[PDB]
Amino acid sequence: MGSSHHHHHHSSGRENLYFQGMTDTAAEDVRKIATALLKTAIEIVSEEDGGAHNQCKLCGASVPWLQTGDEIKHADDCPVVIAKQILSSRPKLHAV
Amino acid sequence: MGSSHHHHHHSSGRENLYFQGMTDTAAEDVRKIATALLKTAIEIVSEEDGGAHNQCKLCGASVPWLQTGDEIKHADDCPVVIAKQILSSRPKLHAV
Repeated sequence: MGSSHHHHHHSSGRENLYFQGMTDTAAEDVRKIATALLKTAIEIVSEEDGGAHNQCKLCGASVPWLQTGDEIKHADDCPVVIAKQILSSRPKLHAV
Repeated sequence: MGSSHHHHHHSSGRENLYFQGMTDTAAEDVRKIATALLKTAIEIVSEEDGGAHNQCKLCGASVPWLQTGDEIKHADDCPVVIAKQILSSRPKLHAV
């Protein structure tokens, strides 16, 4: 029993909602593509003088490239930011 | 004598669920992310053994630099497949 202790979908079915079941399974795939943002989508745009700027290709992230970079600042007018918040919220298991 | 004057599509009352406006906007919000993460995360690779190629970040989609955009295959192992499914949501490509 148990099954899900280190698996990415045992099998499941299809033809129900947009994200397979979506009532539960939606979060897994959504955060996966959202993580791709940090994977390679985020990078520095080159300067004209001789340097760069730390910017998301929209507004999902932006800050002086040599400033922290850990909690990179977000402009919430961009749909890229919601993705960050989704994966930060995550499915919560409340137990003591 | 006349037809419409005010936009009654002003109804702003989406449920406060997991995926923000999870009822119909659920598909919208995620598609926003999928659309942005695709368009702004494509690197054009210049090859000395070939030429300039249009290749998406995770290699999940590749198209001639002439850019057709619509007709592009899918790397089945790459999470690009689900991203496409989300941002498209339209009956296209059977891909056997």
